[PDB]
Amino acid sequence: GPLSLSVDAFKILEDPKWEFPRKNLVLGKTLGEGEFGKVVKATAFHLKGRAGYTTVAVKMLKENASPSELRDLLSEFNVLKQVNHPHVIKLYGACSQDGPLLLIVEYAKYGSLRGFLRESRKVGERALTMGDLISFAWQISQGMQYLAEMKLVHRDLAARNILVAEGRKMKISDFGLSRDVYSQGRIPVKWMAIESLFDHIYTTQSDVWSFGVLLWEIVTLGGNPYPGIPPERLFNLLKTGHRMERPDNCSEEMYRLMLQCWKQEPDKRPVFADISKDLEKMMVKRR
Amino acid sequence: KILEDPKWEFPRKNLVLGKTLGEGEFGKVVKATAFHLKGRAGYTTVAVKMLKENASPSELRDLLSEFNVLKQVNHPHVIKLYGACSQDGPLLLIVEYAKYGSLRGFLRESRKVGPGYLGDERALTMGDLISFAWQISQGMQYLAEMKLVHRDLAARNILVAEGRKMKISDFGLSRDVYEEDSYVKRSQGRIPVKWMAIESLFDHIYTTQSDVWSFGVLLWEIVTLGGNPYPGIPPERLFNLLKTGHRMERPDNCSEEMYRLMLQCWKQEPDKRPVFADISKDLEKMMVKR
Ligand SMILES: CO[C@]1(C(=O)N[C@@H](C)c2ccc(-n3cc(F)cn3)nc2)CC[C@@H](c2nc(C)cc(Nc3cc(C)[nH]n3)n2)CC1
Ligand SMILES: CO[C@]1(C(=O)N[C@@H](C)c2ccc(-n3cc(F)cn3)nc2)CC[C@@H](c2nc(C)cc(Nc3cc(C)[nH]n3)n2)CC1
Repeated sequence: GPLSLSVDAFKILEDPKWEFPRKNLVLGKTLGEGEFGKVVKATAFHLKGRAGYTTVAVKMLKENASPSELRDLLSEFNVLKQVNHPHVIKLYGACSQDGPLLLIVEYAKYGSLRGFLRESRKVGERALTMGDLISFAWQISQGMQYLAEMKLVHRDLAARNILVAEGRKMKISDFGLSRDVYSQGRIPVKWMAIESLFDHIYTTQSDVWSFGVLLWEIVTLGGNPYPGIPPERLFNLLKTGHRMERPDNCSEEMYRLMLQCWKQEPDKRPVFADISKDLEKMMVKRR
Repeated sequence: KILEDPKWEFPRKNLVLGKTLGEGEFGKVVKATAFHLKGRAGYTTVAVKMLKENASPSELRDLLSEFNVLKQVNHPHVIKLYGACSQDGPLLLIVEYAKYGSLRGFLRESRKVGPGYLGDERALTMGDLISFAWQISQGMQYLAEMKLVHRDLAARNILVAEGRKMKISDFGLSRDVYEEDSYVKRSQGRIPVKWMAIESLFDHIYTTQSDVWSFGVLLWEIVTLGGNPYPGIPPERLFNLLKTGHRMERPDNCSEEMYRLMLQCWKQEPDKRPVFADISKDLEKMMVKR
């Protein structure tokens, strides 16, 4: 079937460009674990023609992995080969010839955005300003603009899936559900667009909805979307035009931007260029 | 939406939630108590399955589907549904409480907690292990008769109730097969590779005979007292390993007869595997001959 064909392809040593010798990777501490995989910090010797050791993150599966988890890992690898942008997590390669499948990616020293924010606190505890957050959103929007031009739909945009690198640079991560636009879903209900929920449709404009949820997570420094509303009742609330209210410590201009990402009609949402543009304008205008 | 079935709906105010017995990424099982449950006077200890805030539509759909399936099935070795609260908030599924937890959990504890395995409800012999497998085969026999495929048979998905009685659980992945005697779907499954029959892995086909393969894995689990299948082999290696005809070795605690039954469960051709009624008979014969 499709997976056996991808696994067999992958285990062929064909593209030397993305195949990294296992003996030059030294796995370090576990950065984090799910039910079916984990991320581990590592060092890689002579990665991509670089001197000495480069610190990397390594994604791998656990023993109880399903075909679904193996397909998402292989899918992520196949997608990140074609992308390069400063605010998208970089792929360095994979180990496909000795032991388990390992994906080698860019290390971002600070972890997930959601974590980084929940550690934080706002100011006019780690201290962040409105200019900081707007910077964050803008970085993500630039990365999303780039993806949308390559006609990639990310599907899983959320603060849990953005990483924070040195210099507080944002890296969009977790491409295992992405699809090249050019069945029941596995994206959490509370980040999905109404047409995704009712019609199982994903487009860049459903990424723009998810972006509005992610915007809300930023300004609330890691809040949980629609608190006290169970995922199962959200279908109905949204269909009748309820949305999250304007949060505390959030401007009228930011909130408007949010609400527009959540228009029922995908055509009436902004595109990522407009979202970037709004953010560029807010920042010059706050100096 | 979800259509209230009064036969099953339970008053939210009569349910009290306690500790988390365990959790995954998207959901939880919690220990609970239910007042005036299905006629019983007073409180009854039960277990409740529920979603977390990050739930996906697939996870909702699976919880609903476990609810659906459980309404139709009734057997001594299938976990009993009591009801659901599906109206004034989160969907809660109310099921029988099995006090020893999962089978894999229970067996792994008997490695270290005396009197342990011997050849108390904690003293275990090969005869007890044969019986646990037989109870499960009977429950699977009944499910196959009801035209279901479980798909996710594993020691982690069996519960151990008072009297060490086996209860098949975790019906979120089970599917009806009345037309065709198979369930197929185009996308990739969410059952762990190491329990999947070969034709499920390669061809996406699930039948009672792929549940037989998974039962075979479960037998190896049971005889290893909760061992991990294909120890140290990466999951993606199973495609090649299985198609080149390799199978797990006979574990040290296992009779020739028992291992023969396992290997029969893992025949490449699904028609060459025994059916659940044959498996139950094989296990009966083993039990009585000692
Ligand atoms: C959200 O990411 C984390 C997490 O716990 N994820 C869990 C839930 C998770 C689920 C599934 C799988 N899978 C891995 C597979 F191959 C398949 N699934 N791995 C991990 C893991 C890593 C993360 C992290 N922390 C720090 C301090 C640094 C850091 N740097 C990174 C991480 C990366 C990729 N680059 N740089 N990452 C912290 C949380
Ligand atoms: C295999 O089940 C356990 C487990 O950790 N399950 C995890 C992995 C898990 C994953 C997904 C979700 N989801 C729940 C959803 F709604 C959807 N997913 N919940 C839990 C949770 C229950 C279990 C347990 N321990 C003891 C001592 C008793 C006990 N008794 C029970 C349990 C029941 C149902 N009846 N009686 N159960 C321990 C292991």
